Amino acid sequence: TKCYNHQSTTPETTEICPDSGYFCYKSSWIDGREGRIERGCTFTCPELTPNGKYVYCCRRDKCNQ
Amino acid sequence: TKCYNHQSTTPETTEICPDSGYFCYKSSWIDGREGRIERGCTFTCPELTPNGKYVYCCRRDKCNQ
Repeated sequence: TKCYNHQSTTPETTEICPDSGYFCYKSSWIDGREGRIERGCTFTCPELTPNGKYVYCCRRDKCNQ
Repeated sequence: TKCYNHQSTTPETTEICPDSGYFCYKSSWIDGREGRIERGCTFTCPELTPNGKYVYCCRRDKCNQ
């Protein structure tokens, strides 16, 4: 799998995941008042933290824009 | 928190979540060849299993259509 891995609204980048068990994720949260997004490869979908807005985990190449 | 809780393509239904540590999810997976969707309230974001297409966890009312 290939996934986006750029943070927030930084310029788009991709990474090729380490193995076939990986999928993509996109996680958005508020830190104090500041919205941020993390993107990348993972083999496990992250928990939605108390200040998290959403977590999206998806299997298909570049699904996590 | 009010989340959709209808399965797959059934008529929309909602539920009001029990406690404050609750958010909504939508989970899409394949059972054999058949696509299925589960929606509802949760306090933990579901794992994306090998047969899953995506998991989406979100906080806003009706965010998980």
